[PDB]
Amino acid sequence: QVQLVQSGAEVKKPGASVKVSCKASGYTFTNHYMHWVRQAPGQGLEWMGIINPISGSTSNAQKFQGRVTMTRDTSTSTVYMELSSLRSEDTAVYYCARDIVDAFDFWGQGTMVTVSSASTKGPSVFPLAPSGTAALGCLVKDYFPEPVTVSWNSGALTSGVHTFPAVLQSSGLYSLSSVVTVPSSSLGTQTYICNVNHKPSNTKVDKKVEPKSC
Amino acid sequence: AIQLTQSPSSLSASVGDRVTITCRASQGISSALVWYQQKPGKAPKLLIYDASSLESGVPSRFSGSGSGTDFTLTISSLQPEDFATYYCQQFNDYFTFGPGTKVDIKRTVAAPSVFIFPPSDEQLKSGTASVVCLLNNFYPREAKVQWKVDNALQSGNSQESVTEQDSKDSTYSLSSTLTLSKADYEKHKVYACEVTHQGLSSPVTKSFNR
Repeated sequence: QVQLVQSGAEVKKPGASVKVSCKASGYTFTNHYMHWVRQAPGQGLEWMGIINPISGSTSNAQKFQGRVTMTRDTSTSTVYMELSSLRSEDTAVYYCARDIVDAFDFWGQGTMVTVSSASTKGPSVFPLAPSGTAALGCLVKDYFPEPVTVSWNSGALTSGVHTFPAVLQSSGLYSLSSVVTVPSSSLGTQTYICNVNHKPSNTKVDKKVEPKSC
Repeated sequence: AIQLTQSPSSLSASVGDRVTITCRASQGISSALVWYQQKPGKAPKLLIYDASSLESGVPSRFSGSGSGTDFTLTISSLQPEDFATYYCQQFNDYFTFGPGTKVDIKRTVAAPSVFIFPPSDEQLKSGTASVVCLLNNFYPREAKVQWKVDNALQSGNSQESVTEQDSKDSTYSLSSTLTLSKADYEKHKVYACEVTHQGLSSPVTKSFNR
């Protein structure tokens, strides 16, 4: 019945700082070192450092020297990770984890930190026009922050849909595609509309996708 | 500095299979080796520590063995909840992790169905061109997309995204997006995506002429 509860997702500009919290409950806080580990989207795990809850003594990976500050508050059984001068490379899920001396046995739920020069922006939606079975889709380009939702035909079309995970572009904006496979014989008559919603920018786009006329 | 490697990078398995995955250290680490399981969107979960001690609450089908530079994790008879990525970790001195082994649901090889999409006129009016290549409903996950523009290999200007394995047919799909400036797009004629996969005897090309 141990729980490590972390603070919510953060969106930050390059050069800014972020402070992530990790509140421990269900055990004696001072009995265990606490560590921080991060994981870039789709990638592996990277240790950041360790803090002693009794003394506050801390060490970190050399990569983070001068940029990471780890602190603890025994009154609230909370540990903090502050990472300053953020850059794109810091975009990751950050986890706190409890040391058991041979392992990490409980981890927080993670905190996503997104570092981007971008600000709130709704997407542009472009057709992936159909060239048996045909593929068509919508390219949902240049929005920030996550998430967008995509449905087809207002939710009436679900079979054969694949909505891909978003990718963060070098511009700091996200992009993703949603595709569906349908019968070629349906292309003349059945309307296919992708419904894109980006709540952070209050942007709703309903894009009809049709064969390109030549 | 200690580096951990893991093999295989990906393993196809079925319910009921005995599964063994391996972790190797660049120098001796001497029993201080941990195994974690991770599922999408969740934190890692502890399975084994001291390279052979099964943590309480973890099912007995899991076990680990090893010392020095070589370690294994075995699942004696895989169950549906065991499809996941597995990481090893040295529990000493930078606490480094191996790169993970994903265990996914085996099915027969399925070659991708490949589709290419030119940029829309609407997008081109704004100054950028996205060319999309879709690899649909394939298995195993390993696949390679190469972009060629007027027969020249493209590097540094594409990004890939992959779905999670489909619960109904056990396949993956993948999108690759090539980004060019409008001027660069208009300078060239032949746009090709070339796909390699276990199910293909040789690379398959889908292309269009701008």
